[PDB]
Amino acid sequence: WMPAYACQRPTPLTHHNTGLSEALEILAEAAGFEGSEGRLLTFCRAASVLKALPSPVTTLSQLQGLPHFGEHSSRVVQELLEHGVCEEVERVRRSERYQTMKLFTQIFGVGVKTADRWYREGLRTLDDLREQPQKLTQQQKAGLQHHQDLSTPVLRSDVDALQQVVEEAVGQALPGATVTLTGGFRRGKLQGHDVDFLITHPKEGQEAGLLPRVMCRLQDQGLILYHQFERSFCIFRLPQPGSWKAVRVDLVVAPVSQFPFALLGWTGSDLFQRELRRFSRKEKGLWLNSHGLFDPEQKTFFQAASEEDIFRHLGLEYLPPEQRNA
DNA sequence: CGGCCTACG
DNA sequence: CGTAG
DNA sequence: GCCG
Ligand SMILES: [Mn+2]
Ligand SMILES: [Mn+2]
Ligand SMILES: [Mn+2]
Ligand SMILES: [Mn+2]
Ligand SMILES: [Mn+2]
Ligand SMILES: [Mn+2]
Ligand SMILES: [Mn+2]
Ligand SMILES: [Mn+2]
Ligand SMILES: [Mn+2]
Ligand code: NA
Repeated sequence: WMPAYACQRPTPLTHHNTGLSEALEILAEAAGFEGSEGRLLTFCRAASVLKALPSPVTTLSQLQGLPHFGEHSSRVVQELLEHGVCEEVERVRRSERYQTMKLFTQIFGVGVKTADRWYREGLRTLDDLREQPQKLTQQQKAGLQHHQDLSTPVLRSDVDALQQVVEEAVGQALPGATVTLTGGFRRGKLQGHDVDFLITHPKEGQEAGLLPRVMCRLQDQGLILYHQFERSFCIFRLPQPGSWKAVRVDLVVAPVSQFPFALLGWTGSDLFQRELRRFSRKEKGLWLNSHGLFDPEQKTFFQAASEEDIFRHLGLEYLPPEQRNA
């Protein structure tokens, strides 16, 4: 009917229940801030079910039988339908705790546990953090230094410019190596928090050692403001007319044997991939990550040449990236 | 009861 | 701990 | 919070 796992149904980028899903996602985020990943996941799964529906929900009746809707999520929807507002959601969004945890966790290098410690210490603003720089890692220092730019949506023109300089550096580092745009932009998003790239080479093994060489070539062109291997979480100095802006870029290398798995994982959405890995293990007895798909009884890895091969093997109807917006 | 994705830096 | 989708 |  409505399948229970998000990887079993198409979720388009544009859907029909934004008001309801956004309210449930507030509660999910707040559950995360209080350290309950289980409640976070339920609220995100409920919100995702609404994104997959073909029409607006207008009456409580339409939730009957939907997976991940129980008493709490149904009451939130009921109050939004009846009153236009959910008291619990409004109390969360106006709370000092929620607003400060959101502010701090949005910083690159800061998660819930760090944000919660700072909150318990009385810190409330970005200026509070900057005044106490000894309590910051180098990663957090970079996230705070570039926070304004990193809060500006990344546009497609930015993606295209970044893809060009990444392709130039990759080609200088290793002839024949390829760059694939992944992440939300591959799912059709028009804006993003960052740009994700996946790099490989058609000859297994030639990509060994590639990422440090790419990073050196980008840094020699003055393109790198921060970096810290096979995954590089960077901040680039992106030229703009007369100036520049900082942009988060993730660069990932995989051998071609792993490419379909890495492409699938890095294309998301986050919830889609968590649900796909859960489905794989719990329903099919196979272990999925961005490196492979492992049968733990035969002790063998599935050889995939495409994302479609992975969906088949898991017994799932193929979904293109633009239907993975769970 | 107890799981909730599964990696790398 | 942080990062990722 | 929901569900296997
Ligand atoms: Mn539609
Ligand atoms: Mn409740
Ligand atoms: Mn009422
Ligand atoms: Mn991204
Ligand atoms: Mn690896
Ligand atoms: Mn990214
Ligand atoms: Mn329990
Ligand atoms: Mn993400
Ligand atoms: Mn509980
Ligand atoms: Na963060």
